Amino acid sequence: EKLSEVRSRLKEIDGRLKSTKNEMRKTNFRMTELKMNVGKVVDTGILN
Amino acid sequence: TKKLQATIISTKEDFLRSQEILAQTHLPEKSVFEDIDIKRKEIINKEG
Repeated sequence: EKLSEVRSRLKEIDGRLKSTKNEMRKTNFRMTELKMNVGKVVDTGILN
Repeated sequence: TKKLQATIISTKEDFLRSQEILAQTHLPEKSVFEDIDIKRKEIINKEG
């Protein structure tokens, strides 16, 4: 039961780790969106 | 009218000069979009 309490603490921090992994994957998606935006066709030639 | 005839003669000379400049093709690279896609793949791979 001591082991159960400490491993439930472990699962809590794992869900916190999973939440951090979800945040990091969202940041990776956002940086992928940024690099997608950098490499986009430019339609300013007619404007110039 | 004489002034506009002189101006249109000058415009015809400018058009002939423009045609002489157009004799130089200065063709855009055939694979600019392909190079843009290649560098987008390269940056995505580098960030990955």
